[PDB]
Amino acid sequence: ISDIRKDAEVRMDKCVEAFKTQISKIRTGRASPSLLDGIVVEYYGTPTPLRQLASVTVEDSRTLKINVFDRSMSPAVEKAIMASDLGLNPNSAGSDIRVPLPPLTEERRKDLTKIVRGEAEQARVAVRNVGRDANDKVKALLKDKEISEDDDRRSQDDVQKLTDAAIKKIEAALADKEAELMQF
Repeated sequence: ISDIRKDAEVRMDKCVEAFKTQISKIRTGRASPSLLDGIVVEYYGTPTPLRQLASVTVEDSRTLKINVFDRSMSPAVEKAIMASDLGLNPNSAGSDIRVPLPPLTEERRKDLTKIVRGEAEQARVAVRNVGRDANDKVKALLKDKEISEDDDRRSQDDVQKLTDAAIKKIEAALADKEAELMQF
């Protein structure tokens, strides 16, 4: 009911956000600083996130810029970026690292579009499964006595709404990602 529903909404939300996070790891044709969010570099023997040693910004619509705090940490940062994508050929001068985004081919756009559409369906299925389990919990209460057949039917509706609402956020994120792929 109340708790169950909220629990379902919070869980569905976690899935929607999980979809957007994995969608941001896909490199497109436009400079997107959020793509290097997962980069990690060994700092004094400790695995450290990129954001803690440098600053990723946009200098061009097709080029990224990574300013490393510790200049000595430049080679490692540039190496950690190359080891994560064979398509990235950066260029450093001092504490800066220029990272141009290679324009996608029509075949790559298609290939990348399929992958995003696949993660979306998986994200959509996760949201339904979250709703399905919330319903199974309510059905259990109805099987007892606490809940009437009216409460249960209402819960199913509310849960159905939560699913459609979350699935909408996934289709919107998907659509946006698709647009970026075909546009550049």
